[PDB]
Amino acid sequence: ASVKVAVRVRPFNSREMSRDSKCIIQMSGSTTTIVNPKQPKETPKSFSFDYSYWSHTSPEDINYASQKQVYRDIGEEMLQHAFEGYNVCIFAYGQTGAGKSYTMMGKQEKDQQGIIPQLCEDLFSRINDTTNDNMSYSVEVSYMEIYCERVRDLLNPKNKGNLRVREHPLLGPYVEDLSKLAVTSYNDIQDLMDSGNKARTVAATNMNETSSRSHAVFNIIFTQKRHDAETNITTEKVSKISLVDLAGSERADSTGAKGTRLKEGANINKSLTTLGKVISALAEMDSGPNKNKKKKKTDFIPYRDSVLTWLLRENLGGNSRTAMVAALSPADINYDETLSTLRYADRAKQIRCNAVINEDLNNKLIRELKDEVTRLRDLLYAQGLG
Amino acid sequence: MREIVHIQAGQCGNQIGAKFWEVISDEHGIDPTGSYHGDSDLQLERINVYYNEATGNKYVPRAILVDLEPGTMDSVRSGPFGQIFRPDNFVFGQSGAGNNWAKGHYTEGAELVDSVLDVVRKESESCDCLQGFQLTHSLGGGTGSGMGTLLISKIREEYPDRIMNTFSVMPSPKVSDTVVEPYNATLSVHQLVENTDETYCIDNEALYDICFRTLKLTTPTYGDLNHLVSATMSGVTTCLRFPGQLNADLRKLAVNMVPFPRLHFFMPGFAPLTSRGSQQYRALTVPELTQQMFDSKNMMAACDPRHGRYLTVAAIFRGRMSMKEVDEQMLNVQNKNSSYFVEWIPNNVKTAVCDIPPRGLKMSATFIGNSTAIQELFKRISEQFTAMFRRKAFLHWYTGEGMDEMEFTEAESNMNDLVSEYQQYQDATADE
Amino acid sequence: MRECISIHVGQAGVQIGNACWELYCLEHGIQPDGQMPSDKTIGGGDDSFNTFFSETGAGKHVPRAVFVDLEPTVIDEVRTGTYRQLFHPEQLITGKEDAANNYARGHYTIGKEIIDLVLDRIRKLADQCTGLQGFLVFHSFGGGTGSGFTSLLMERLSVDYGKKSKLEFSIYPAPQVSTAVVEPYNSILTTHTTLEHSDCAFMVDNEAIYDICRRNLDIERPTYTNLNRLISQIVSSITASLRFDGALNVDLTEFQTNLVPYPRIHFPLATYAPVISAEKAYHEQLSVAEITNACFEPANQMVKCDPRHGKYMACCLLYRGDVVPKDVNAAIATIKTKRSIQFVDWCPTGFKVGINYQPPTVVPGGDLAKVQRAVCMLSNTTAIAEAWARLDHKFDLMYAKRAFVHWYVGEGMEEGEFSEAREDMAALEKDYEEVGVDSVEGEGEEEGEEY
Amino acid sequence: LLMERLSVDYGKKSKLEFSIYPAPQVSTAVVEPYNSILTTHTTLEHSDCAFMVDNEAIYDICRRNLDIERPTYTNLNRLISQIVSSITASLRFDGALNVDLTEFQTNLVPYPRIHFPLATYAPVISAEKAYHEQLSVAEITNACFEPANQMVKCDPRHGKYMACCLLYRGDVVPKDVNAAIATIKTKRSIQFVDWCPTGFKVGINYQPPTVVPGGDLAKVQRAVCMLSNTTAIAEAWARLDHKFDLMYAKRAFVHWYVGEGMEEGEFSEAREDMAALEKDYEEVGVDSV
Ligand SMILES: CC(=O)O[C@H]1C(=O)[C@@]2(C)[C@H]([C@H](OC(=O)c3ccccc3)[C@]3(O)C[C@H](OC(=O)[C@H](O)[C@@H](NC(=O)c4ccccc4)c4ccccc4)C(C)=C1C3(C)C)[C@]1(OC(C)=O)CO[C@@H]1C[C@@H]2O
Ligand SMILES: Nc1nc2c(ncn2[C@@H]2O[C@H](COP(=O)(O)OP(=O)(O)OP(=O)(O)O)[C@@H](O)[C@H]2O)c(=O)[nH]1
Ligand SMILES: Nc1ncnc2c1ncn2[C@@H]1O[C@H](COP(=O)(O)OP(=O)(O)NP(=O)(O)O)[C@@H](O)[C@H]1O
Ligand SMILES: Nc1nc2c(ncn2[C@@H]2O[C@H](COP(=O)(O)OP(=O)(O)O)[C@@H](O)[C@H]2O)c(=O)[nH]1
Ligand SMILES: [Mg+2]
Ligand SMILES: [Mg+2]
Repeated sequence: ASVKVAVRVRPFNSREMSRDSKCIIQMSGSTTTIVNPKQPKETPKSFSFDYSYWSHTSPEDINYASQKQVYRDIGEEMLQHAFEGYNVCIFAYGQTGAGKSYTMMGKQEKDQQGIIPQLCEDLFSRINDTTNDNMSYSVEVSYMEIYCERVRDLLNPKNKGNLRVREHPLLGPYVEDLSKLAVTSYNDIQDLMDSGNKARTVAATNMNETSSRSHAVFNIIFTQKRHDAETNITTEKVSKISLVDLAGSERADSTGAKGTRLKEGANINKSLTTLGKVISALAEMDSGPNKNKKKKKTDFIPYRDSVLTWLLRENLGGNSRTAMVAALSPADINYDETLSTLRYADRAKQIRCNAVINEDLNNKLIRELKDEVTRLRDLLYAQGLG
Repeated sequence: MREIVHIQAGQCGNQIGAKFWEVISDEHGIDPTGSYHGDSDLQLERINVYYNEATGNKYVPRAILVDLEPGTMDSVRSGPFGQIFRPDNFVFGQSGAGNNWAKGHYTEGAELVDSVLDVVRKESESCDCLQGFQLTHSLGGGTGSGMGTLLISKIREEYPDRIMNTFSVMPSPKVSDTVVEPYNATLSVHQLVENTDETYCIDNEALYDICFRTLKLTTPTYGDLNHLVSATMSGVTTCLRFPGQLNADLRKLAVNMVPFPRLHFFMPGFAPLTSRGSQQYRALTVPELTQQMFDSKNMMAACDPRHGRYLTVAAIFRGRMSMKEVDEQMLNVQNKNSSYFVEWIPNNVKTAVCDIPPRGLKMSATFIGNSTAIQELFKRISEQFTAMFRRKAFLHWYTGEGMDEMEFTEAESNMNDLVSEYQQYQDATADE
Repeated sequence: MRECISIHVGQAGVQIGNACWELYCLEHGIQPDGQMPSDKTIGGGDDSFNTFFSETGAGKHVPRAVFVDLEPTVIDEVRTGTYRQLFHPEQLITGKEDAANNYARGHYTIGKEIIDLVLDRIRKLADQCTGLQGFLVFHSFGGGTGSGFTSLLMERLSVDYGKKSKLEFSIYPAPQVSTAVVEPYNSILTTHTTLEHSDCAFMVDNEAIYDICRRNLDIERPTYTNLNRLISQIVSSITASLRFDGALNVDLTEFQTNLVPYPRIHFPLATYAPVISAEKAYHEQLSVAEITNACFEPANQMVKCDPRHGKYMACCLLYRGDVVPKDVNAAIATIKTKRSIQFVDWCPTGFKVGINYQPPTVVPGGDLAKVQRAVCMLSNTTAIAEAWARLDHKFDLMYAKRAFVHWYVGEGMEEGEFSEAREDMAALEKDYEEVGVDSVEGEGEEEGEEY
Repeated sequence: LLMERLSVDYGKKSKLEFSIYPAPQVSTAVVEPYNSILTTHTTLEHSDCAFMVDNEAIYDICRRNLDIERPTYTNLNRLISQIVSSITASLRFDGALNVDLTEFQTNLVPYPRIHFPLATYAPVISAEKAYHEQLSVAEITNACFEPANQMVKCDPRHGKYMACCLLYRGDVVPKDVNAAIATIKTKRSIQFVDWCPTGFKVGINYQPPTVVPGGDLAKVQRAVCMLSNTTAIAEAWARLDHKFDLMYAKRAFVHWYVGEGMEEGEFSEAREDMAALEKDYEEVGVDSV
C-alpha cells in the first residue's frame, strides 16, 4: 500500500498580484513543471505525481479542478478503502498561505466545501442508505490540535489544561482524556466541526490574513456491526479516518513575525523539519530496501523527536493507507519553497505501508477454524472419503 | 549577566551540593559567614552568577534545598557551611519516599512540589537575566529521583526558553546499594530524556576506580567523590565567571554538543589527577593534560569510550596557555584516534580557554564527551528491569501509590528507542 | 520525629522488652529512675530522642511501651524491679487466670474485657506521638496470650490504624526442643493473623540461639537472659538508623520496600555477625569482610534452617561503627562470586546496604565483647518453608486423633478454624515453593526477525 | 544585520571587511561550516572588499619566521593590526605615491562579485634574524609571492594572479620597486591572467612601520604589504563547502537553528549561492581564445 501523492496549484492573492504577477507552474496530465525565473535558460524541471490539480482559473472549464472534482478523485476512494476497513489518513503539506486549510476545510458558507465536510456528507449518506435490520453503523468523532508541542482538545468546552500523550503497548501512541463525542446526524457533526474550527488558534501575518498557528487532526472512528444472532457478531469491523491539517513553513523576514508570533513560527518550523526528516526516511528506507532487494537492518526513524510525528506513527507507516496533498503557491517569489515542497512530495511517493483490515482474531480465529472444518468436510464428503 | 539557579534533591544531591558550594566559596574567597575576604579583584567581578548580595556586604548562595527527610537538612546545617544558606530555602517534609519512585513523584512529592516551585519562582524573578537551572541528585534513589523529575517537568513547563542541566548519579554493574535501583533508574531516565537539555552521567564505580588507581587513595569516602563531582561542576561553568581568550557559555556547549534533541547524555572528566607524592615527577603541560583527558580510565561514567564512537566532545581549559598548542593537540587526538570519531562531523571537538586557573593549580581542564558507548549503561539497566518486570518482582509497592503496568511499559519502550538511537551511529561505513 | 511504639505481649515478650529497654537506656544515657544526668552535665542535646522515649517538663523520660500479659506475676516483677520508676504506672495486667496455652481462651474468652483498655493506651500514645513510624510487636508462638491476644490486637490495630508499618518479632517452636504439648495448635492457629495483618515478621528459634551461645560465646549453660539480650541487640541494630546519623540511613518503609517482593512472603530471617566473647575478641581482625562472610554462614543463622537448601530472594545489611563503603562493596562482590550462595534470577541486585556511625554498646554484666564494627543482616529466603513444613507435620500427628481439642472448642472455636488454618498454611507453603522457582526457562521462541 | 542596514542607509561609502576564515584542519567549534556558508550572502552582496585570514597560516608564519614555538592570539592580532595599518597608512602620512581607498578598490576588483583578495606581509622576521639579511626591496618583493608566507591556506601556484597591489612603507625608491616588479614578471611560476597586461599597482609611503613595545617583530627600515586578487581562493572555499555537505546530509545540528525563526531551506539557498561564486572564480580564469 504505497502512499498516494496529490498536488494542487492555487490562484493568485492580493500580495502576489500587487507585486509581480507571473506564474511559474505548468501542469499537464500527471506531470507538474516548475521553472526558475532567475534561470530561464535552464531546463524546465518536471516531477511526476499521481494526481495534479490546476485550480488557477475558477470559472473556466479548461482542466479546472473544483473541490467536487478533488473530493471525488481522492476522498472518494479513500472513503471506500475505509469502507473495507483499512485505517485511512489524509495529510496536507506545503508552505504558508498555499491553501492547505482551503483544500481540507474550505469555506463552509459556499458550495466549495473542503475534503472533511464532503467526506462527512458521503459517509452519512452511505450509512443512511445502507442501513438494514442486521447491518448497522456507529460513528464517533474527535478533533485535536498541537499548538506548541502541546495537545489541546477543540470539541471540548474551555479546558486550559493540556492533554497527556501515552503509548498503549499494542495500539501505539494515543492521547489520554480526549473528549471524544458521538454523532447521530450530519448537522450534529457539522456543529462539532464548527466549534472545533472556532476553537483553533489563528493569527494574522503578512503572508496570510488567517494563518494556522497549530497543527490539527480530525479523527473519525467508524464501526460496522452485524445484528445477526444466528452467525454474525457486533462491532464486526472498525476503521479510523485521520484528516490532518498541518501549519506551513515560515520565513521570519517575509512573515514579519515578532515576539510570540516568531516563537510560534519557530516551533512550527521545528515540527515541520522533524516531519520532513521522517518523510525522507520512510521514503529513503523503502528506497534503499527495494533498490537492491533485502538484508534486514530497518534502522530507526526519529518518531519521538516531535509530538506530531509521534502521534502519527501508525499513519506515516505500518497499519494505514495514507494520502499526501500538497499546496503550491504559483508566484515566482515562493519558487524555492515550492521546489522544496515538491521535492519532499516526491519522497512521499516512495513510502510503503503494511495495511491490515483488523477484524477480531478472538472471533475470527473461531470463524476461520469453522470455515476450515466446513471446507475439509465438504472435500471429504464430495470425494467419498468421509 | 547570566546567572544560574541551583537546586539540590535527595541525600546524594544534598551532599554533592554542599561540597560544590564549599568549592565555589573557596574559589570566590567567600568566608563561611558570608563575608568576602579574597585577594584578586576578578572574584567579585561575576559573583552574582552564583550568589545574591545581602544588606551587610554578605553573599548568600542561590541554592534551593529539597528533601523529604529532615535528617539530611540537619546534617547540612550542622556543617562547616551550614550558615551560608538562606534558612527560608530549606524546603522539606517528613516520611520520605523510602526508595519508592511512586511516592517521590505522585504521593508525597506532589505536596511539597508547590512550596519548592514557589521558592524557585521567587528566586528566579529576582534575577536580572536568568540563564538556566542545574539539579543534583541520584536516579537510583527514592525522593531524589522522583521529586527531581517532577521539578524538572514543572520548571520546563514554566521556563521553556532557559537551558536545563542535570548532574545525575546512576546505578552501577557491581556497586549496588538498593534493591529497586532498575525501576527508579528506568522511570528517571524516561523523565530525563523527555524534559532536559543537558545531563551529565556520574557513576560511583568509575569514581571509586579513579580514587583507587589514579589518586591512590587507600580509604576513599563519599567526600572524595563529591570533591571530584564539584571539580567537574566548577569546570563546566568556569567560563561564565572569569574572562578568557575564547569564551564558552552553557548555551554554546549545548548547541555544539547536541546533534539531535534526544542525544543529550554526557560523560564528564577532569584533569590533572596526580595522587600526591608524584607531582614532582610529572611535568605539567597541555600535552599531559590532553593525554590524561582522553584516557579511558579517567571517565566518571564507567563506560569504555573505545567500545563506540565519539559523537562530539568539548574541552574547557583553565590557565595561561597557547592556542596553537591546544588546537594542535586536539588535531593530533582526532588524527591518531581516527576510528573513534564519527566521519560525518568533521572536527567534532569543541575548545574553550579561560585565563583564571584554580587556586592551587597552574593549569587545569575539564572534558565533556558525547559517545555511543553510553548505550551500555542504558542496556544494562534495561536488562535488570526486565529481570524484575517479567515476574513483577517488587511491583505492588508502586501500584499501591497510583501507577500501572502501562507506565512501566512505555518507560522501557522509550529507553529501547533511546538505545537504538545511540546504536545507529556506532558501526562504520556510510555515505559519500 | 521518627517515633515508634513497642508493644510486648506474653511472658516472652515482657522479658524481651525488659532486656531491650535496658539496652536503650544504656545507649541513650538514661538512668533507671528515668532522669538524664547527661544533659545536666553537658547542658542540652537531642540524646533524649523521641524515637523510644517521651520527655516531660520535669526532665523525666518515659518509654513509648505497652506491656500486656494475663499473668500478674511476670510484670509484678517489673513493678517491684529496678525499672519501676521508668514506666508509666499503668501496666495493663488482667488480675485473672492465664490463657493456659489455649489460643481460644486468649482470643475469645479472656482476651475480651482487656483489649479495650489496651487499645485505649495504644491511642493515648499514638495521639501523643506525631509522625508515627510504626509498631514493634513482641510475642511468642505456642503461648496462649502470646498467640490469641496478639492476634486480636493486630486485627484491631489493622482496623483502626491500617497504613502504619507493623513489624513483628516472635519466637517460633524449635524442631526438637519444646516446653509445652499444644505448641503446634497455637502456632498453626495464629498463622492466619500473622500472614494477613503483619507487614514483616522477624522470627527466631531458641535452639539456634542456644547453639550460637554455646559455640561462639563459649557459654556452656545459657539462660533466657542471654537470648533476650541477643534479640535486643538485633532490634537495636534495626532501629539505630532512625536515631543516629549515618552515611546511609534506612527507615522502616525502606525495609518494607526492599525485603518484601510480594505481600505474602514477608517472613525474613535475621542474624548478627560479631557474636564473640571477650577472650576470643583478640586474635581477630573483625574487618568488614569477616563479618559480612560470617553473616551468611549456615551455623550463625538464628533459625534452625539451612539457606543452602533454598535461594535468597532479598538481603539487607545494616552496618554500625567504623565502616566505609569500599569494604562493604568489596564484601558484597566477594559474596556474589561464591557458588554456595544462590540468588533468584529475577532479583539481579539482591542487596540493600545501610551504614551508621554509632557503634554497638556493651551491657554491664553481659557477655558480648566490645567491638569497633558490627552488622545485622535480614534475609528473605525460601529456606524458611522447611521449618514450617516440620511444624505442619507435628500438627497432623496431633490432629488425626483430635487430641487436646476439647479444651479449645470449649472456649469458642470449632474444627473449621483448625482446618482453615491448616489450609492457609499449606497455601503459604505452596506460594513459597512457587516463588522460589526460577524464571520461565528463557522464553527463547527463536522468532526469526519479523514474525 | 549591520552590513545590510549600513548598505541601506549609506550605500555609496566603501565597506572593507577583515575576517578570519575557517581553517582547513583546526577549529574551535563543530558548527563553523553552517555559519560560514550562511555568511556568504553578507560577504558577497553588501561588502565592497572582503579580506580573509587563516589562523593556521599565521601560526606557521609565526613558527617559521618569528621562531615563536607557542604563539597565541595576541601575535595573530598584532600581525592583523600591522596589515590594516599598512593598508591605511596612505590616508595619514605623506608619500611619493599615495593610494586612496577609492583607487585602492578600483584596481583590485575587476568585477563586482570577485572582491575577495588575499593579503601578505613581507618583513615578518625576529630580532635575531633581523641581522644577517639585507631586507632590500627585491628581497621583500620576492618574499611576498612565496606560498610559505601567504596568510591563507591556499597555494597561489594552483591558480592565476588576477590583480596585485603593493603598498610600501619606509625608505623605498620607485626604481627598486620597478626593478622588483620586472623581476617578478620575468619569473614563470607566477602566472597572470592574459586580460590584465598591467597587473601591478604601486604605492609608497615615507612613514616606516612602528614596533609595539613587548612585541616580536623587529625594527625594519622598509616594509611592504601585498594585496592580491587571485583565483586560488576558490579552493579555500571548496574545502569548507565539502564539510557543509557532510554535515547537511543528515540534518545534524539543524534543530538549534530552526528553533530560532530560521527556515530549513535557507541552508540550501546559501549552498547554491556559494556554489555560484565558485563557478564564477572558475569561469573568470579560462583564458580567452
Ligand atoms: C602539591 C599541590 O599542589 O597540592 C595539590 C595536590 O597535591 C593534588 C594532588 C590535588 C589534591 O586533591 C586531592 O587530594 C583530591 C582528593 C580527592 C578528590 C579530589 C582531589 C589537593 O587536595 C587539592 C588542591 O586543589 C585545589 O586547591 C584546587 O583549587 C581545587 N580545590 C578544591 O577542590 C577545594 C578544596 C578545599 C576547599 C575548597 C575547594 C579545585 C579544583 C577545581 C575547581 C575548583 C577547585 C591542591 C592544590 C592540592 C591538594 C591540597 C593536596 C588534586 O586535586 C585538585 C583537583 O586540585 C588531586 O589531583 C589534583 C592535582 C594536585 O597535584
Ligand atoms: N527467648 C525467650 N523465649 C521465651 C522466654 N520466655 C518464654 N519464652 C518462650 O515462650 C514459649 C512459651 O509460651 P509463652 O509465650 O512464654 O507463654 P506466655 O507468654 O506465658 O502466655 P501463656 O502461655 O498464656 O501464659 C516457650 O516455648 C519459650 O521458648 C524468654 O525469656 N526468652
Ligand atoms: N483556489 C482558491 N480559490 C480561492 N481562494 C483560495 C484558493 N486557494 C486558497 N485560497 C485562499 O487563500 C487563503 C489561504 O488559504 P489557507 O488554506 O487558509 O492557508 P493555509 O493552508 O491554512 N496555510 P497556513 O497559514 O499555515 O494555515 C484563504 O483565504 C483561502 O480561501
Ligand atoms: N557520590 C555519592 N553518592 C551518594 C552519596 N550518598 C548517597 N549516594 C548514592 O545515592 C544512592 C542512594 O540514593 P538516595 O540518596 O538515598 O536517594 P534519596 O533517599 O531519594 O535521596 C546510592 O546508590 C549511593 O551510591 C554521597 O555522599 N556521594
Ligand atoms: Mg491551514
Ligand atoms: Mg503466661
